[PDB]
Amino acid sequence: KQLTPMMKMDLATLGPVIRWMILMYGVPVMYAPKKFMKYTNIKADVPGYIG
Amino acid sequence: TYARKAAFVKFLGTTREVTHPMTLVNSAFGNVIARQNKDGILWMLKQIEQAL
Amino acid sequence: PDMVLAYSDERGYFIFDPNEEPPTGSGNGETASQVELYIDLTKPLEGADFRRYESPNPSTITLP
Amino acid sequence: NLSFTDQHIKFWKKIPKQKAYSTVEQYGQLLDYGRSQGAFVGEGVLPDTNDS
Amino acid sequence: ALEAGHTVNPLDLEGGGAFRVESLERSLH
Repeated sequence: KQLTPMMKMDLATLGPVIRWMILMYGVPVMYAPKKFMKYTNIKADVPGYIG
Repeated sequence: TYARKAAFVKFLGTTREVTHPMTLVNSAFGNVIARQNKDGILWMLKQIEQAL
Repeated sequence: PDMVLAYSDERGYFIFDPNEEPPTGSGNGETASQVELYIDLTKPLEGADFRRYESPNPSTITLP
Repeated sequence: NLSFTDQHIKFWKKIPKQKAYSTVEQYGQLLDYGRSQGAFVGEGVLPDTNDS
Repeated sequence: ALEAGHTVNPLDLEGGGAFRVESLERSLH
């Protein structure tokens, strides 16, 4: 849910420096928490052992 | 049985700065403000991806 | 009625609509967008490869 | 011909070619887009600065 | 004779190396 997309808003000049910032507002919402799942403690060693 | 839930909006941001003499000297790689903006956008994208 | 709820900005323009949103963000002198546009105008052809135009090398074609 | 011909030369044909203009050539690299320092600030709060 | 050399530091350029401009690629990798 996006309140606003990613955008830049320029800051005030308080010296010989140019400043600006980039902002984004939002939140992810999952309506059904029981229609997802996770695997934990998986072992994977692609650069394996030779010898 | 029925329920009513609520979600709260959160905020993300970063700041980029360029000094005045950096804007005056002859710099390769093109414009500097655009480069800094692209770097900030990519950093924000990575942060959003990991926060998800 | 009479123009009681009327105001003007720093540049002399008047707004007679109490429900119209006035423009803002004019207090940041030397805005970053202005600096970027200034750089684009006053320094064109920046980051271009002109080394080929001062080369005394007779061979200008690259071959294996 | 009891020796090799030009058909046995492979890596020389495949590598891309560029033109040099001096005995020393320089190039620039981009390593990172900024340090990892968190991206959440709050309502009406100035975010921290970053650099590449 | 006049040689170009392989010196990077500008303050140490001598002989024919003082005639060399820098060759910088305009693309950021």
